[PDB]
Amino acid sequence: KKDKEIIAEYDTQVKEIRAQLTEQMKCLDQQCELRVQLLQDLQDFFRKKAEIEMDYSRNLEKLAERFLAKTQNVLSPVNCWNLLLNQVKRESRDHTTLSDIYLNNIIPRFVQVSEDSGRLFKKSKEVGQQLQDDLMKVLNELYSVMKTYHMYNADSISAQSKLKEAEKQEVKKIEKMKEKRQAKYTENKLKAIKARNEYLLALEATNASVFKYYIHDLSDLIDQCCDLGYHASLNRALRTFLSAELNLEQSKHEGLDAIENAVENLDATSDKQRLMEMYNNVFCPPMKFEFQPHMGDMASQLCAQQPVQSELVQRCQQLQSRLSTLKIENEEVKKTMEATLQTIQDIVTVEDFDVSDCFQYKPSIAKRRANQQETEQFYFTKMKEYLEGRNLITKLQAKHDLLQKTLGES
Amino acid sequence: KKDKEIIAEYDTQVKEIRAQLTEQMKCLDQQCELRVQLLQDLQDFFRKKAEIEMDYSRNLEKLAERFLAKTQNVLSPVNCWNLLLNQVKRESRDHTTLSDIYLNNIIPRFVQVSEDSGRLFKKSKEVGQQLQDDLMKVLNELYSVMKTYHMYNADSISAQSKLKEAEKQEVKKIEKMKEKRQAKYTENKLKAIKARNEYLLALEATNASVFKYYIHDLSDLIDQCCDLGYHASLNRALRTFLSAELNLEQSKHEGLDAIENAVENLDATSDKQRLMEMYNNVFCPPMKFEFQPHMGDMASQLCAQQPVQSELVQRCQQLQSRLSTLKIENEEVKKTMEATLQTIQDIVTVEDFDVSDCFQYKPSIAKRRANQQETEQFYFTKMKEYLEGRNLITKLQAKHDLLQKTLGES
Repeated sequence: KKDKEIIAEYDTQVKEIRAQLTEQMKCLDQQCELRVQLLQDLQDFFRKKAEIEMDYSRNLEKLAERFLAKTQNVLSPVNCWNLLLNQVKRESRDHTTLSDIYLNNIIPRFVQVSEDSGRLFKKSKEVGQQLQDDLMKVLNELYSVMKTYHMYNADSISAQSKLKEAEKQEVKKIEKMKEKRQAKYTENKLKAIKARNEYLLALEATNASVFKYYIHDLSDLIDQCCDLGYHASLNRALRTFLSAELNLEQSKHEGLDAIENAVENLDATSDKQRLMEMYNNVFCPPMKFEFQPHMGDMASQLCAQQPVQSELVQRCQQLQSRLSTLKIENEEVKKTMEATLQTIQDIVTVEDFDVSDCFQYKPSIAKRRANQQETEQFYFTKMKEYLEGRNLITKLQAKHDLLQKTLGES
Repeated sequence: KKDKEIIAEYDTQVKEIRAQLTEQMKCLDQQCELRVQLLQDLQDFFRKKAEIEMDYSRNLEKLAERFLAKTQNVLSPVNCWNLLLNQVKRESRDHTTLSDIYLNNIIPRFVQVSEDSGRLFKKSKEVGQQLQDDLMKVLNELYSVMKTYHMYNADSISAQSKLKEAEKQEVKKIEKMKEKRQAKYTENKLKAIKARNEYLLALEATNASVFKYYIHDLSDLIDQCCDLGYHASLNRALRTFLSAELNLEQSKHEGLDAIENAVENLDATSDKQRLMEMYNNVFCPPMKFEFQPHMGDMASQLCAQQPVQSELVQRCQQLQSRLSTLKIENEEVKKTMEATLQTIQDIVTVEDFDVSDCFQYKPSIAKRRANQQETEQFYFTKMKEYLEGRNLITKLQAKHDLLQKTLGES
């Protein structure tokens, strides 16, 4: 194994590490450029998004303002409508708020983490550079130390060969010449030892220097970015996003809950009561018509004297025969009416409102609607009958009862 | 109390009711126009809103698509970014869905309830009309019945006055003339009774007819709108709104939860590990430098023979004096470093993310940021010191330890 061959193997191992150290600097540089591109993207994204939310908000504000400008007791369906407009006005405010946060809060942070990543990469490239220059020293320091040993070993091999002949040539003066060869060898074999020890100690230093870079110093260099507050500053910026999103959610929920309440109080009878107590001079029953005596009449009740008692009994009895027969027919019409009205209520209260299938990634309607229209049509027929019937029954029952009180039965 | 005076009081009471009945028809007509105006508003509102959501959705779709088009192991911060783009793409889909529902579902219902309200008001005006015509009959029927009584009472007063004189004039034929006056009075006082009884019975009918309108028929007429499915059809339409809003809420929540997860796994060390195991040919430690024997050298360890043992002990002892003093200085620099790094971490992990005050209806930042920059600056000074120190300690400890193993101590 030759001098120049030993030195070439080591030259290669050193060119390998010199190569590798450059790659690590490229890779560390590429990773910074990725960090900086991402904070640029995050800026662009939140800038656009601010704009998007602001437009949305403005359309919403005009949508409410258009219907609020189209303007005592409030009827249930108007109250839903009012709260449906307040919900819109409120979502508008919220999305403006989300715009102010993207612009005055979230983006400033991305700008800052950008400037910092740049600054702190210069400071890290400097540390990277220092650490690589110091590994390059130690590696090049070994070349010379190897040479010195290689040299003082060539001397200690050459002087032990010439001493092989300084004894083989052994009349008195030849001994004087060969004892200076032993004074040269015991000088040169010491030189070899002293140089070999410096090399064994040089290897110890080289290997230790290499290992602390590769195992410890590299690793600490790579984390240096995220360790100084990259991840932690991201984390705050994103949670500001999530914060803002959660408050919108909550604000929206409070709004829609006021709508659900008002829908649940959709109530016809309360609305009726409120209609009547608004306009009382319109729905208030009049004073009943009183008997109005002519020429100062003395009596003012039914007179069932003679011979009229027999006619009044005839009348009363004939009213009662009709009343009994008419009421039974009327109650039959009333039954149909109510059963028909019921059928309508079952069509109009179908639970068809839940639309969750639509977020999940028939023409027979017209046939049913014709049937509905025909049912309503028939309902009103029977109502008009019912009412025509009830109106006679009302006057006959009235007359009959005045007679019955007056005459009796048996 | 006169004939024409009794008839005028009743005429008035009847003009009062005739008036009132007209008002009720106006009020019922006005209420329909309000129903129809509201379903027009609700149509206009949900038509516009569909448009608004569709625009918003389109801006959102392009916002994501712009960054997804800007495109092995994914580093924590990119993963947040990817999920932040998916959240946007998903809100876009959802708002399109909400547009389809407003247009293909909610508005069709309002259109239908509109057509129905119109149809069923014609049918109700007809019932209103019937009921008012029948109350008008009964009221006018009483005029004549009052007159008939008023008449046959004028006859029964006049024939009882002329019988006062038919007895006061009472020689034989005058009795024959006055007994036909008693035959006229007992005919006319019967006529009065028969007419008065028809009037007392007419009042009974009138009052009963009036009361069933005012108390029962009016009330049932006013509800007739909301009873046939107005409120119930509103209710379904609004709950379709609330349904759709709840699924958006839910879909959005699932999205933002994937962001919160990815923010919570922002992790520098995992990212480091993933960086290194991507590019292993770059971070892998090299083969340690071996002792390379020259000319086939026999020994290959430290030679601590004579006289070199005394020099090697001198060296070892002097390395150890420096090592002890340098390490203690280095550990001091290390301490400052770490305490300075800690200070940085406390600045970068301030919990400032919660923005709820902003949905609720300082310039000293630059001073703190200068202080941060100066701390980072000082951190890196001490690091460069620390490292310069550690690099000598590494080679001295290496050499020393090879000596110590070889020689001993005592």
